[PDB]
Amino acid sequence: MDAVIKVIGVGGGGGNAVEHMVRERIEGVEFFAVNTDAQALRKTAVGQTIQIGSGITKGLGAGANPEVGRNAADEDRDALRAALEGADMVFIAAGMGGGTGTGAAPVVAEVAKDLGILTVAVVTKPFNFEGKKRMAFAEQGITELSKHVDSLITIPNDKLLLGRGISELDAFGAANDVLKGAVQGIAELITRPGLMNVDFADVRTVMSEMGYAMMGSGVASGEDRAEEAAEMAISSPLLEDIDLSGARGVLVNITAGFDLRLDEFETVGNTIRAFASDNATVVIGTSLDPDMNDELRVTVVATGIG
Ligand SMILES: Nc1nc2c(ncn2[C@@H]2O[C@H](COP(=O)(O)OP(=O)(O)OP(=O)(O)O)[C@@H](O)[C@H]2O)c(=O)[nH]1
Repeated sequence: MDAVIKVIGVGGGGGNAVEHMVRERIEGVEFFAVNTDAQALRKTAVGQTIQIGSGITKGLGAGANPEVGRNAADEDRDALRAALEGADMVFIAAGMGGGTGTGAAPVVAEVAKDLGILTVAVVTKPFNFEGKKRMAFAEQGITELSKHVDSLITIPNDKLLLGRGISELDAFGAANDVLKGAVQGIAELITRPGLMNVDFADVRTVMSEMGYAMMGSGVASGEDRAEEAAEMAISSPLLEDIDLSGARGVLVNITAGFDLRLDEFETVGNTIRAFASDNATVVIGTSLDPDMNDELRVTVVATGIG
């Protein structure tokens, strides 16, 4: 009777983000890597892999065009459907701007949508330094992805992060952490509830067919940890341009250890409701992380923003 939650990394960037999720852990989800790149699929620690297309490139540099990723996913739509069938929720992670993520992520999303599965995408846009062509590919793919998902969180790499000692691996680590934070913050309300369990219908109510979304998070310890974590999440760099009262939905995850108090649940809810609209749907849940002592995290997902 447990929830079935699948997290799909599409292409190299998305596969890299999901590999980070595997290393850092998200409780109770199943991880998949979808890629045209057969070598990436051999190397990945992600437990389930799905090859799309033949895995043989028919032209030098051809794999950078989103049409190749789209055509590859379309050729293997049966394998995508068979992997997704039976899920209660699917997350799609991609770095937009390449050929595979950009082109194949909207195909994966539509397969999930057509199966009736609540589908949330968490994707990045390329750094400005990657050039206008990749940015144009990324934005065109986000237009297409937005037609096939219930909620879309778009993280511009330019907003997150460059200087000495910061490698390319380090630069994408920041994006990986945000993508993980969004997937973890939503999924773990279902897979590892604390004293106030959210009901999945409430997750569906604030995420199904909602459109654009954005996440912020905060963490605090001490006597006032609950209000402080919530205030930090609302003031997070990703929510700075977003008024929470313009969000048709708000989903909130309070994560902490065994001591999470009902009065802390009430405090967080009071804080979030102070910022949210009365003409919206608000959902506050908790997750239990037995390894957390003192610390309390609040993750806020504003949905239906525009
Ligand atoms: N999080 C993360 N993002 C990456 C990584 N590498 C590249 N990106 C970003 O994701 C975008 C797409 O890059 P890739 O994923 O490698 O391209 P892809 O979708 O596999 O498609 P192709 O390589 O063209 O076949 C890039 O333009 C970068 O902005 C990575 O290792 N981790």
